[PDB]
Amino acid sequence: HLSDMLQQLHSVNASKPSERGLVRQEEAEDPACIPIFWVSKWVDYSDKYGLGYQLCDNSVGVLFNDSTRLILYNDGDSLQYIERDGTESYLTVSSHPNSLMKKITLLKYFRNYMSEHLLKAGANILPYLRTWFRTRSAIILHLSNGSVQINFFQDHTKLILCPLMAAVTYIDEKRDFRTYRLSLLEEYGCCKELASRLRYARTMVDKLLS
Repeated sequence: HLSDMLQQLHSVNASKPSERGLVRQEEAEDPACIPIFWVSKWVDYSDKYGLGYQLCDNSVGVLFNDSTRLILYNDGDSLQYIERDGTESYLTVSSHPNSLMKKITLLKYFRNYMSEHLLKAGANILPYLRTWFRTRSAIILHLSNGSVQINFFQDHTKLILCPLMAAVTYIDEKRDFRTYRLSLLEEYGCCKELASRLRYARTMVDKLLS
């Protein structure tokens, strides 16, 4: 799916969407292609523990430095644990093996920290975190359902990309959002703000693939 997203982005960017005779970005709108999941909060504590995050449904997860994952569902009790070989186990906070006490405790500190301190992205609008990285300008987040999310640090703008729907959602600096079909962006173009971000997205997807 990541390879497909790369080809999709490429086809849009090669068409030079901001250089079209009359760019008609509005023709590519498709509000029904809104993603089901995105990362609404995150904390990178990868020097010690890993990357904690909240999804837009209020679930929380941690990708630990040992490459295991623990996810707490929006119900506040259901847990899913994913080992390094991908093996999944299903337990509850209210009755869980003693062996996960430390990881559940850490997830709890992340959960409390995000709740007390951080703002919910897309609050006006189950996969797990497969990988992520940070550049100087952005954090790149790749979810297990193939979604790729890129949050820009300098202006709080974000892209959520889905190669299965071949769509992109853009959250601008006023937190307005709009979802576009990539094939329609290829046809009708888009303004410089989006075009620029999609060129960067392509470069990040290349990085995810390396």
